[PDB]
Amino acid sequence: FEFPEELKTKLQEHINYFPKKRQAILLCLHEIQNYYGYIPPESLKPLADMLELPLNHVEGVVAFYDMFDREDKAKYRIRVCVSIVCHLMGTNKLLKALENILGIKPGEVTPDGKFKIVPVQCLDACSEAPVFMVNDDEYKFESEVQLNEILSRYT
Amino acid sequence: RSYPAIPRIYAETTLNMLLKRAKKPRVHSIDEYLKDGGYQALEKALNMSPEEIIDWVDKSTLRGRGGAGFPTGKKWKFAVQNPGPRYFICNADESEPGTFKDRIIIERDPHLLIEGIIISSYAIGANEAYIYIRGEYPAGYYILRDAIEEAKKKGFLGKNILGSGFDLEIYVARGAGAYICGEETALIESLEGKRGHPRLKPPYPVQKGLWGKPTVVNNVETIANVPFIISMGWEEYRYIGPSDYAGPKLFPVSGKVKKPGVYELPMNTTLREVIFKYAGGTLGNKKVKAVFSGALDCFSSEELDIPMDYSPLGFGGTGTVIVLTEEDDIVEAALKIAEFYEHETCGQCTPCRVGCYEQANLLEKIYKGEATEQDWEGFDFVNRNIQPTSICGLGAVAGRLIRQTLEKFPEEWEKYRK
Ligand SMILES: NC(=O)C1=CN([C@@H]2O[C@H](COP(=O)(O)OP(=O)(O)OC[C@H]3O[C@@H](n4cnc5c(N)ncnc54)[C@H](O)[C@@H]3O)[C@@H](O)[C@H]2O)C=CC1
Ligand SMILES: Cc1cc2nc3c(=O)[nH]c(=O)nc-3n(C[C@H](O)[C@H](O)[C@H](O)COP(=O)(O)O)c2cc1C
Ligand code: SF4
Ligand code: FES
Ligand code: NA
Ligand code: NA
Repeated sequence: FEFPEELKTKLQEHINYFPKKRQAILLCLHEIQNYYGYIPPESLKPLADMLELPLNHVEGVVAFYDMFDREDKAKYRIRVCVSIVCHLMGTNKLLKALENILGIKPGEVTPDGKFKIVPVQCLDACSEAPVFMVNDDEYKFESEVQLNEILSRYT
Repeated sequence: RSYPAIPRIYAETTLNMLLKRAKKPRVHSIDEYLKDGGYQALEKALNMSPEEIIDWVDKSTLRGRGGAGFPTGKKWKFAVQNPGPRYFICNADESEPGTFKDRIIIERDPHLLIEGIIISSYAIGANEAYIYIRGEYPAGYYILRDAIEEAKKKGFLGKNILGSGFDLEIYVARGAGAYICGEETALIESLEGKRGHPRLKPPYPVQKGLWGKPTVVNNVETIANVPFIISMGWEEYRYIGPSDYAGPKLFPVSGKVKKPGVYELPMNTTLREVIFKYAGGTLGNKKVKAVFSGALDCFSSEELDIPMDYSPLGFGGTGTVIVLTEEDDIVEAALKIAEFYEHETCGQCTPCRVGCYEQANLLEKIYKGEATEQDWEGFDFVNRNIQPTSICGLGAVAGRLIRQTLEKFPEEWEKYRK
C-alpha cells in the first residue's frame, strides 16, 4: 500500500510543520480520513514510518480519537449532536427529518456511500440547537424542508 | 478565502472589549483589527520587561476563564521561577456542554487571541507557542492559520519581533474528538503525538509540561484579556466590574431563553439578570426550574440571585448558563449528563472508568422504568464513588451535577422510584 503523491505531499507538509514529526499524527489522520472518507487500516503502517513511530502507537491513537473511523467509507459525515441542549431543543426532530430524506439512522451509511449519520457529543453551538455538521460545515436544524435544501448542496 | 459554514451565534456586550468586533458574526481580518488600534498593546508590552507584564496581569485580578478561576499572573510567576526553555499553550479545546464563548473570539476576532498569545509568550520567555483547537472547530482552525500568516506578514510573529529581539512561532494543533484532551496534561500528551491521558499532578505544567519543560496552559478567553490589561493598564482594567473579580466575562446562554447567545458582562451581574435582563427571559415566560453550569453544577430557581464571579457563593465555572423550565424532566436531563461522562472518561482510573459507564447505564434503566431495587441502590452508590483515585477533574466531578439534582429535585426522582 502506497499514498497517492497528492496525499503524501500534504502528509509531508504536516510532518514538517511542528518541531517534531510525531506532533503531526492527528493532522495526518484528518488528512487521510478526508482523502479516503475513512482511515484504511493499510494506511497506518506507511503513516507510522513517515511519523517514525511504532505501528501500535499509531493504531492506539486512531482507536482513542472518536473523529477517526476505520469501519465505514462515507463521502459526507452528518455529525448530529445528542448532548443535553440539542436534546432539549429537538435532536429527535432532526434525526426523524434525516431518516425521511436519506432513509438511515445514527451509525448507518446510505447505500451509495454518500452520507453517514455520526451521533456526537456537544458541538458547542448550543444557542443554535439542535446542531449538526456536514463534514466541516455546521448548521442549526430549522425543519425537514430547510434540511433538504442544505443536503441538496452535497453531491 | 472561503471558510466552512458556522452558525451565527448571537453576541451582545455591555463593555465592548472581547466582543467589540466579535459581536458581528464574521471574520475580522488584520486590517480591521489594526484600524481599532490592534497590536499597539503588543508594541507597548515589548517596551516593558517580562517581569513588569507578569506584575500587571497579577495586579489585574485576571483569573482563569477556562473554568477553574486560577489567578493568571500567579500561574505565570510559578512558570518563570523554573529554568527554560518554556512553552505557552492556548487551550481552544472548548468541549463543555453549553460553552461556546471561546469559539466566537477564534472565528470572529482571531487577532485578539493572537495578540494575547504573543504578549503572554513574551512575559513567560516562551519562543514557541501552541493553539490546540478541538477537531469539531474546523472553521476556527482555518481562520487561525490564515490570521497567523497575516500576523507574520505584518512582523508581529517570527524572529526579532519589531526589533525587540523576541522570537515567537505559534503552531496550530487540532484535536480529534476527545473532551479529555482539554484537560491541560491530556492536551500536552496530545501535542506530543499520544492519546489524551491526563498526568498525575503535581507536577503542574508550569513545573513539567510539554517535553517536561515549564509550560503555561491558558484558556482562549483568559489570553484575550491580556491585550486590554496592557493597553488600559491594570488599574483601569480593575475599574471593570467588582475590584476583587475584575474584567469582562463571556456568558454563553442556551436552552429555554428567548435570546440564546454570548453576553459580555461584568462578573457582579447576577444569574437572574443574565437570564431575564440580558437573554430576554424564558421561552413562553415559563418558570425557570434549573440552570446547568455546563456539566459541572445544577442551580435551582432558589439560587438565581448569585453573582457570576469566582467567589465561594458565586456561579463560577465557565459562566455557562443552560436554562431548564418547569416542563423539562430533570431525570432526562441528568441522563444526558451521565451519557456525556460515559462517552468521555479516558479509562486510566478504575472508579472513573466503571463509574462513568455504570452511572449512565443504571440511570438509563431508571429513566426507562426497567431499574430493579438493586440498580437504584447501585446508581446512588456509583454516583458517590466515581472520584476515588481520580488523577483529573473529570472523575472528580462526573457525579457532581447529578448529585445536585438528587438533592434539589428529590420529588422528581421519587416519581421515577415508584
Ligand atoms: N472550557 C471548557 O470547555 C471546559 C472547561 N472545564 C473546566 O475545567 C475545570 C477544572 O480544571 P483543572 O485544570 O482540573 O482545575 P485546577 O483548579 O486543578 O487547575 C486550574 C489551573 O491552575 C493551575 N494550578 C492549580 N493549582 C496549582 C498549583 N498549586 N501550582 C501551579 N499551578 C496550579 C493548573 O495547572 C491549571 O492550569 C472545571 O472548573 C471546568 O469548569 C472542563 C471541561 C471543559
Ligand atoms: C476534563 C477536563 C477538560 C477540560 N477542557 C478544557 C477546555 O476545553 N478548555 C479550557 O480552556 N480548559 C479546559 N479544562 C481546564 C484546563 O485543565 C485548565 O484549567 C485551563 O485550560 C487553564 O487555563 P485558565 O487558567 O486560563 O482557565 C479542562 C479540565 C478538565 C478536567
Ligand atoms: S479521572 Fe477519569 S478522565 Fe481523568 S485521568 Fe482518570 S480515568 Fe481519565
Ligand atoms: S448540546 Fe448540542 S451543540 Fe451543545
Ligand atoms: Na474582512
Ligand atoms: Na509600571
